[PDB]
This record gives sequence, structure tokens and C-alpha cells, in this order.
Amino acid sequence: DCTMYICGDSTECSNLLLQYGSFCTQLKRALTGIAVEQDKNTQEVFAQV
Amino acid sequence: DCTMYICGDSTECSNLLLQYGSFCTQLKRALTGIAVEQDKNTQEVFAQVKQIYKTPPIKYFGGFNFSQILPDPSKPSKRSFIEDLLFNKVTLADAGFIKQYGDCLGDIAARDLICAQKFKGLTVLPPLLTDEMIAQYTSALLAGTITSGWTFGAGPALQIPFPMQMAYRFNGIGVTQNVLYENQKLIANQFNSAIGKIQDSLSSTPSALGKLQDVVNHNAQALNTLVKQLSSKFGAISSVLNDIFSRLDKVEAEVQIDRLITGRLQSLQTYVTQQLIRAAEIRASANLAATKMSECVLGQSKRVDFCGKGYHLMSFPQSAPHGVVFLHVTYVPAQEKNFTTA
Amino acid sequence: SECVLGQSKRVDFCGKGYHLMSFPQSAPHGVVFLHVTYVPAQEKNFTTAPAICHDGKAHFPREGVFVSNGTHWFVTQRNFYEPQIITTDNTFVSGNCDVVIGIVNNTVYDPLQPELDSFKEELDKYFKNHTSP
Amino acid sequence: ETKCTLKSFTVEKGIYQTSNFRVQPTESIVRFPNITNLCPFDEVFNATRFASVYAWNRKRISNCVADYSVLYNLAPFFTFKCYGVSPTKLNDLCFTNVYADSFVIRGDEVRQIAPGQTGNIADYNYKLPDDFTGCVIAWNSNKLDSKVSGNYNYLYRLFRKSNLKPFERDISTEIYQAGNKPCNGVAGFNCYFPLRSYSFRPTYGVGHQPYRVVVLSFELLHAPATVCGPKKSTNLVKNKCVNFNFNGLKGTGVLTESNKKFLPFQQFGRDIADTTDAVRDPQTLEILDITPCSFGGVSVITPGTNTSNQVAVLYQGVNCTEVPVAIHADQLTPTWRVYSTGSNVFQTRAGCLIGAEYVNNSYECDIPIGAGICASYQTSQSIIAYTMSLGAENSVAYSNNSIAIPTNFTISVTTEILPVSMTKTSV
Ligand SMILES: *[C@@H]1O[C@H](CO)[C@@H](O[C@@H]2O[C@H](CO)[C@@H](O)[C@H](O)[C@H]2NC(C)=O)[C@H](O)[C@H]1NC(C)=O
Ligand SMILES: *[C@@H]1O[C@H](CO)[C@@H](O[C@@H]2O[C@H](CO)[C@@H](O)[C@H](O)[C@H]2NC(C)=O)[C@H](O)[C@H]1NC(C)=O
Ligand SMILES: *[C@@H]1O[C@H](CO)[C@@H](O[C@@H]2O[C@H](CO)[C@@H](O)[C@H](O)[C@H]2NC(C)=O)[C@H](O)[C@H]1NC(C)=O
Ligand SMILES: *[C@@H]1O[C@H](CO)[C@@H](O[C@@H]2O[C@H](CO)[C@@H](O)[C@H](O)[C@H]2NC(C)=O)[C@H](O)[C@H]1NC(C)=O
Ligand SMILES: *[C@@H]1O[C@H](CO)[C@@H](O[C@@H]2O[C@H](CO)[C@@H](O)[C@H](O)[C@H]2NC(C)=O)[C@H](O)[C@H]1NC(C)=O
Ligand SMILES: *[C@@H]1O[C@H](CO)[C@@H](O)[C@H](O)[C@H]1NC(C)=O
Ligand SMILES: *[C@@H]1O[C@H](CO)[C@@H](O)[C@H](O)[C@H]1NC(C)=O
Ligand SMILES: *[C@@H]1O[C@H](CO)[C@@H](O)[C@H](O)[C@H]1NC(C)=O
Ligand SMILES: *[C@@H]1O[C@H](CO)[C@@H](O)[C@H](O)[C@H]1NC(C)=O
Ligand SMILES: *[C@@H]1O[C@H](CO)[C@@H](O)[C@H](O)[C@H]1NC(C)=O
Ligand SMILES: *[C@@H]1O[C@H](CO)[C@@H](O)[C@H](O)[C@H]1NC(C)=O
Repeated sequence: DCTMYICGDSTECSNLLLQYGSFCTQLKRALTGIAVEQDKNTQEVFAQV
Repeated sequence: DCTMYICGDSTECSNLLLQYGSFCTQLKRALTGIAVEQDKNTQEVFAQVKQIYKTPPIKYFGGFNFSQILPDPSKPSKRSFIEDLLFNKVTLADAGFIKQYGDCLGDIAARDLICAQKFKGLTVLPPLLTDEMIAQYTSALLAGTITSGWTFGAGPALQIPFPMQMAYRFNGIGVTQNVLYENQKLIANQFNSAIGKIQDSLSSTPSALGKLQDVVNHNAQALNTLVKQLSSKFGAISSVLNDIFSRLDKVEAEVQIDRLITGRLQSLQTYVTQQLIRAAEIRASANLAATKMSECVLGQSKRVDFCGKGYHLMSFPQSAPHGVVFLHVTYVPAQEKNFTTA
Repeated sequence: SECVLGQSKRVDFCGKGYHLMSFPQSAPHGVVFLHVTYVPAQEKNFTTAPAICHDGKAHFPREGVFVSNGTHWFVTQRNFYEPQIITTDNTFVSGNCDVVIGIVNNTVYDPLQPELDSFKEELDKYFKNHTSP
Repeated sequence: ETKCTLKSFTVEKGIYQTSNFRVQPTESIVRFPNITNLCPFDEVFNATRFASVYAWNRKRISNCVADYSVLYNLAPFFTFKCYGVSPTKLNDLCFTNVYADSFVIRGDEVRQIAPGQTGNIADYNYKLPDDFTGCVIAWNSNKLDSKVSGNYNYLYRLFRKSNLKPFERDISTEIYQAGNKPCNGVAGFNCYFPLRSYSFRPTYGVGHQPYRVVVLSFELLHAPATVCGPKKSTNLVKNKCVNFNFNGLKGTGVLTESNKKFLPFQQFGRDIADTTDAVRDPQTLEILDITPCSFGGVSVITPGTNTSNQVAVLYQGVNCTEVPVAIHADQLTPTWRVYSTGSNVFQTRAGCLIGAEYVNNSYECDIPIGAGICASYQTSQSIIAYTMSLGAENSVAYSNNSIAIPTNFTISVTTEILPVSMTKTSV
């Protein structure tokens, strides 16, 4: 999660983190991509029938 | 371009960037490496022949219709209609070498096209191989594999008629060849109906060419995020540097501009690392494609489930924007009867 | 594990063209493979037919091809020119000869037929020593 | 240039990318509001009676010329405490409004004026915001304001129910209640008069003299400004590179006419990249479009230093009718324009190349260029750029009754090289 690890349970830290743009959005995109291809690995290796 | 992207239109910023060191020089070296390797991939995939073979004018392949995949003389280019369908279906291709400076000043809608986001030193370079020569390579491969048997990957090309060529292909599966000589018309009609249904299926759905669309979509998304990320304040006073130079003195503003420059180089290096990872993945996929090109076409693969579902008979290559499309012609057993064995 | 310890049937994997074997050599941070490969030399052209029918019955080879020099017909392996009289090792009959296209006529001399024609030529002469006179 | 960027004297045969080119500007333009009267700061700074800490006076100043050059000696400005904007370059910025808030405070607690300092004069009387832009001037007033009988005129506060948000003022004075008993009355348990008079005479301790203080506040990049520096105007230039300075916005490029329509309060135009592109001139009210001049990468194609020094120069993706605009004197940042007055120039798909010549015959590729174009060092010696040869065309006759069978063979030996282990390391 973008907010929890860095500026969790604090409003002002999230406010100053809002300036940085789409860093953790790119982080979430990369992690969701590796998750979906991680599922795709098992789907490719175990669904030959 | 590091100087324009990080320290555009400021002499003192360029001096302070030259003071930092050899960062963007290393970045440029890595980008030349990725570009040269990327040209090398397309070079080594399609250079499996040394002579550009000419297709014969005779189009009677023993009752086997083939006009879908051979090049069309009526077209000004040497493109087959299947290749044209593949090319115009993915209508998001490269346009980085088309927009010249007149197109930049064309003022379409306040210059909101890609020229606005390529003003910040980002440049797309055209590939060495053009479309017509790639199509010529594919036509040469198809011409070699259609008449000269499969021996043309082992030196010289020896002409073999199509009938006993397919008979040998049956002999390399487990069924004796003679049966092909009683089922010639039926097998030809099945081949023609199947090759028509391929074009029908490609023209049917719009969710079949995702495997090439995702690459260019990811590339465009990476560039868009890079050009969008410049609006970040990075803890400075303003996101524009000339205001900082014209507002604060040169004995306190160096800290803020230092933070801004370090943040922008951090984002640039993150982009470079992501590009390296995608390059490694594309390199592995291209090597696998080269193996498929060498084994499933220039010969018949005894491995099961490597050149198509079922027992593989033969194959066809076709070009595509940043990609290759294989047509695997394969054998599938039909309905069965059970008896008593011993 | 694949090229050195056995012959590879995968084309263009352990050398250009047909593959025979490979030898390894060491190098500073690397290995050097010496592949020994077999490549066909200059060729010759012939006229071919897909099958042959003699007694109203088709015949086929299970490896090789029928080739003609304009006068006689021979069976030949694919990757080396060697004409030969018809072989039982490449002759089997599957149906009559009115359905296939491109077939010609010739006497058939696969050693099954020399069992009556020429392999028992001494026995044929022994049989004809009594019937003919 | 390629020896400088490759750090080696002997460069190998090939193509090398080098430093990009740029189009130098020609002159500079400044366009400011043209007002005649000076800003009336004299009656603010030389008022006979100033204001109290709880009732500071606030004046907005507009429609004049910000001229602080005469404000250097006169109104000597003992404090250089300006941190939001550097006071030396104050005249180079344009402010949409300026507000002067003045009062008289105890001379000891000057530093309580700065933001973030707590207490009673900075909490219960007046406080600055967190992101405040502007600065304060503080100086001593002992000869004028302070009397031998005591300047008993300015009233300070020492208590409030809660801390007040900044930029807020109160007028009401009520006897306090600080308990369960509603002590309204006239006096009692913490029932005192709110604002108390000063006790300042010059015979007191050092730093206890009354001080005159005045804070100046202003906001930037909001609206077309009405008060800024005395810089003269000039003439507008169309479709030519120039260093423009609009209201402190300094940039370099060309200015064209745009067909977009603004709003009466809108002044600046933005884009997705957070860069100004469309501006409206303060004097004449049309729409101006900003665009920096073109540039691009530079590549050099050379044979080895073992061979001759004849090179070729390629420009990255530029229209070749626009590169003669780059061919002038004192026009380009790369000073090596000696080759810019060169030879015949031939256009490819990624720019146009100077120093070679097309040949319609085809050779094998040696140097990558792009779009199937390849360069070589060949015939007299020169550099030739030609179309890449895909190979030798060889028709093969298809037959339905013939066969090609090899009669001889050969055995050959091929080498392969594979890396197996890169060198280990540790740090
Ligand atoms: C080979 O296939 C092509 C494509 O199916 C055939 O071209 C079509 O032929 C039919 C009738 O012969 C026409 O009605 C279509 O208009 C043709 N299509 C196009 C795109 O022109 C071709 O005739 C076939 N040739 C042989 C010898 O079977
Ligand atoms: C062979 O397959 C058939 C059908 O899958 C099995 O069913 C028997 O054969 C036919 C149906 O095709 C019926 O007439 C019989 O009554 C079926 N049952 C039996 C018990 O013979 C059959 O079992 C399979 N095996 C054999 C050896 O025939
Ligand atoms: C800059 O000064 C000029 C000269 O005073 C102003 O020009 C006036 O307005 C228009 C053009 O803007 C001229 O045609 C008038 O003749 C001028 N009138 C007067 C009384 O000078 C111009 O408005 C000034 N620009 C700004 C932004 O104040
Ligand atoms: C504006 O006036 C209101 C009164 O209506 C102030 O609110 C009071 O704040 C004190 C602070 O402790 C409370 O004890 C009172 O109960 C509040 N009044 C009411 C009616 O709730 C408010 O503080 C004033 N604004 C400022 C900035 O001081
Ligand atoms: C296949 O080609 C080889 C290579 O030329 C032939 O070997 C030559 O044979 C002649 C005949 O005695 C010799 O004079 C040459 O010296 C041989 N060449 C070499 C390099 O040793 C070989 O004879 C050919 N095979 C056939 C069946 O013609
Ligand atoms: C056999 O092949 C050769 C190869 O070029 C050709 O010249 C010749 O005409 C062919 N013979 C026949 C009968 O087609
Ligand atoms: C303001 O007062 C100071 C000191 O009283 C004086 O030096 C200055 O001239 C005055 N300003 C003007 C404009 O007269
Ligand atoms: C230039 O190259 C040649 C061979 O290509 C070589 O013999 C010669 O020594 C080289 N020149 C120098 C100065 O090394
Ligand atoms: C430059 O633009 C013009 C537009 O009229 C075009 O004709 C010309 O080919 C372009 N130059 C190059 C080198 O592409
Ligand atoms: C190449 O072709 C062009 C266009 O036809 C012509 O102008 C030029 O002279 C030709 N050059 C040669 C060497 O044939
Ligand atoms: C072989 O092909 C030719 C055309 O190239 C054709 O005229 C001829 O009929 C074909 N022969 C057979 C036996 O099909």
C-alpha cells in the first residue's frame, strides 16, 4: 500500500507525499503485473487438459 | 537527451549539471546498447537465408490454393492480404520519424499531439529494417519452403514437387505416405477451407492481437508517465527552474535545485532500469521465436506440442508490426472405433 | 548435454545443416564448440513419378523416391544419389492404379518378384530344362 | 568532437553519437505594465500615529510602479530578513497585489513576528500563516514614539480562551470569566481588562524601547499584475527566437499567433507537461503561442583513425530545408560550422546527411544509418551512402515432375563461442 508503509496514520505526511505524483501508482501497477503473470505461470503449466 | 530534459533553457543549470559527473553519459551508453541489441534481434531472426529467392509465376501447387499468403502483384507493395490485415489491424504503430518540424508547428489543437511530449528531449529512432525488405525476407522464406523442400536450410536449395514433399511430411509422423495419394482433393479442400477460416477468425474478433498491442501500449504509457512526472514539486519551491533562478539568490537556491535535479535523475534511472528489464524479456522471447523459426519451418519437429497442438506437419511465417505470426498446419485424428487387441 | 553425448535430430542446433558430433574446448570465461557437420555438394536433375503400376496394382517406396534417366526407373535414397533396381524394402501394394495421378508403367523387380523372376534364375533354368523341350 | 567525447585518440570505424546542436537566440524583449505615478509608500512609512498590536493597520496598494531604489537610503530597512523572495532581485518580479500591515511592538520580542514562534504577542494578538510569502521590517522608535512621560497608547494582550487562526483580528474587549462562577461583573477570579497599555520610557533597559514594525505580503502567479518594476518596454517580435520576460516569466523561444480564446481573468496557459505555452501580452490583447526552437541529435560516421580523417555528419530527424537556417555566423551553439558550409546534402527518412553521395548500385551494409541506408569508405577516396543489398536474387524453377538429388557431399567444421561465467567481484 502506498500510504501505509511510508506516511501511515498521519494526514500531513500524506499531504506532502501527494506532491510526488504517480510513483506508488507505478509501484502498484508493477506489482499487479507481476501478480497476474505469476497466476498466469500456474495457469500455463497446469491447464494442458 | 539529459541536458534538455533535466536542465532545459538555462546555462547555469547546465553548468551545475556538468559539475555532477558521468550519470547521463552512462545513461546514453545504456540506451545505445539497448538500441543496437534491439536492431540486432530483428537482424538475426530474419537472416536465415543468404539469397532472396524469387517466387515462380506458376501458381498451380498441385490443387493447393495459396494466393492468400503469396505476395500480391496488384498491390504496389509486395504484401500478401493476410499480412495487410495484420498490419492495418494494429493501427497504433510507430510515428516518431513522420512528425517533422512543420508538423510540430502545424497547430492542430494548440499543439497537443505527441510533438508536445517530444519537445522535452525525448526522441524515437526509426529501425534499420523497413517494411518492404522484411516482407521480402518473409517472401523469400516462404518461397524456399514451398518448392525447394526443407533442404534449403542446409546449403543449396533442391526443387521438390509438393505431392511427395507432403508425402514425406506424413512419413515423418507415423502414417505411411501412400494414403495421401488417395485423399488429394479432400485434403486440398480442407486446407483451403481452413486457410479461409483463419482470415475469417482474425477478422471476427478484436481481442486477438493483444500480444503485440500490449508492448506498444506499455511503451507509450512509460513515455507518458515520464513526461507527466516532471510536474512533481520534489519538495522544492516551484516546478519551473527559471522562477527559482529569478526569485532566490545563488547562496540558498542551490539546495532546492539540487533536490530537484537529484529527483529527476532518480526518475530517469528508474525508467532506464524498467527499459532494461523489458529488453531482457523481449530478448528471451525473440530467441525463442528464432528457435521456432529455425526448427518448425526449415524442418519438421519431432517434439510434441512445440510447433502447434497435435502432431506438427509444417509451418508458415508472416511478418507483423514488431512481431511474427506463425501459421502451424497440423494433423489431428478424427473419430475412432475400438476393437479387440492382442 | 545434448550435442556432445549424442547425435541431435534437431535441425540447426548443433551446427549448420545436418549434424554429426561436437567437441568442447575450454577458454577463459567461456567454452568453444567444434561442430562437425555434413553438407550435400553439387546436385543432378532427374524426372520422377510418385508411384509405379505393373499388374494393374500400384507400388510405393517407404523411403526414397522413384527416379528416371529417360530410359529406366530406379529407387533412390533422398540425400545421396544411388540408382538401384526395384527393392522389396521399398515396395508395397495398396489398391489398384486408377486413382493416383502421375503414375507410369514398368516391370516391377522388387526381390519378391525375383523370387519368380531372377533370384531363382538357376531354379528357373532348372524348371525350364524340362518344360521347354 | 568525437575524440573529446570518447576520451581516446584512435577511434574505430563506425558511427558515433555526439553532443546535440541548438539554435542560439538573437535579442531580448520585456513587456511590463506602463504606469506613471510612483507607489505612495511615504504616508505608510511616515505616518504620524501608528497602530497597536491587536489593531494593526492594513493597506492594499495597487496601480503604481514598485520602485524600491529610493527606498534603499530613505526608509533604511534595517532588517534583511526577506526569505520568501530575495530582496536584491525584488524589482524583477511582478505582484498581483501587495499588502502592508504595520503596527508598533515591544522591542524585545521582534523575533516573535517570524512564523512558528509561540507565546502571547504571537499567539493571542497576531500570527503569520505557515506558507507565508513576504517579509517584515523592524526598527527602533525612541526619539519619536517614546516619551519621557511614557508612550501609553499601544495596547497588548496577554490572554485568550483559545489560540486564534492567522490573519484574524478582534475588536471586542470583555471582562474575562475563567471558572464555573459566571464572573461577568467588573473584577474577580481571573476577571481582568483584556488589552493593557504600554509602559515605555527611554530610561528603561536596552531593547525595551518601542519598535515600529511593518510586514509586507504578496502572492505570485495569480493574475495580471498591477504593481512592479520600472523596466521599459520594447517592440514585439513575431516568428523569431528571442529571450522574453513577461512579468518575471523568463524564457527563450519564438512567439506566434494562436486562435484560442481566453477568459477575462485568465492570463497564463498551461499544458500537461506543466510548461507555459500560451500567454497574453499585457499591452496588446491578442493570443501569443510560445515554442522553443528545434534541435536534434548529431551523429558522425567515420572510418578508423588508422585511415584518413574524412568524416560525415548526420542530423537526427530534421527537415533539410530548415538546416540552411542553421548555416549562418554566430547562429549555432556548436561552433564547428566549417563543415556546415560543406557539400551536396541528401535526405533520408531520419534527417539529411552532409558529406556523402548516393549510388544506385547495391553493396553489403557496413555502417548502420537507418531506413535501409548504409555508409562505406570507397571510391580517389570518399564516403558513399547507398541502399542496403538484401542479397543476390536467384529464381528457382518449380516443377511437378522433376527432382534435384545431390551426388557428392562434404564434411565441414564450424565454431561456436559461449560465455559461461563472468568474473566474480566483491566490495
Ligand atoms: C484461390 O483462392 C482465392 C481466394 O479464395 C480465389 O480468389 C477468389 O476466387 C473466387 C472465384 O474463383 C472469386 O469469386 C473471388 O472474388 C476471388 N477472391 C479475390 C480476393 O479475388 C482464387 O480464385 C483461387 N484460385 C484457385 C486456382 O483455386
Ligand atoms: C467399444 O466401445 C463401445 C462403445 O464406446 C462399447 O460399447 C459396446 O459396443 C456397442 C456400442 O458401440 C454396443 O452394441 C455394445 O452393447 C456395447 N457394450 C458391450 C458390453 O459390448 C464397448 O464396450 C467397447 N469395447 C469393446 C470391446 O467393444
Ligand atoms: C504601455 O505604454 C503604452 C504607451 O503609453 C500604452 O499604449 C496605450 O494603449 C494602446 C496600446 O496598448 C495605444 O494604442 C494607445 O495609444 C496608448 N495610450 C496611451 C494613453 O498611452 C500601453 O497600454 C502600455 N501597456 C500597458 C500594459 O500598460
Ligand atoms: C469568532 O467568534 C466565535 C464566537 O461566536 C468564537 O468562538 C468561541 O471560541 C471560544 C474559544 O474557546 C469558545 O470558548 C466559545 O464557546 C466560542 N463561541 C461559541 C459561540 O461557540 C471564535 O473563537 C471566534 N473566532 C476566532 C478566530 O477567535
Ligand atoms: C566428390 O568431391 C571430391 C572433392 O573434389 C572428390 O575428391 C577428389 O577426387 C579426385 C579423383 O581422384 C581427386 O583427384 C581429388 O584430389 C579429390 N579432391 C580432394 C580434395 O581430395 C570426389 O572424387 C568426389 N566424389 C565423386 C563420387 O565424384
Ligand atoms: C533440371 O534442372 C536444371 C537445373 O537448372 C535445369 O537447367 C534443367 O532444365 C532441368 N531439366 C529439366 C528436364 O527440366
Ligand atoms: C520620511 O521620514 C524620514 C525621517 O523622518 C525622512 O528622512 C524622509 O525624508 C521622509 N520621507 C519623505 C518622502 O519625505
Ligand atoms: C592499420 O591497419 C593495418 C591493417 O589493417 C595494420 O597493418 C597497421 O599496422 C595499422 N596501422 C597502425 C598505425 O597500427
Ligand atoms: C520538409 O517539409 C516539406 C514540406 O513541404 C517536404 O516537402 C520535404 O520533403 C521535407 N524535407 C525532408 C528532408 O523530408
Ligand atoms: C542514379 O539515379 C539517379 C536518378 O535516376 C540519377 O540522377 C543518377 O545519375 C544515377 N546515378 C548513377 C551512378 O547511375
Ligand atoms: C505441371 O504443371 C504445369 C504448369 O506448370 C501443368 O500445365 C501440368 O499439367 C502439370 N502436370 C501435372 C501432371 O499435373
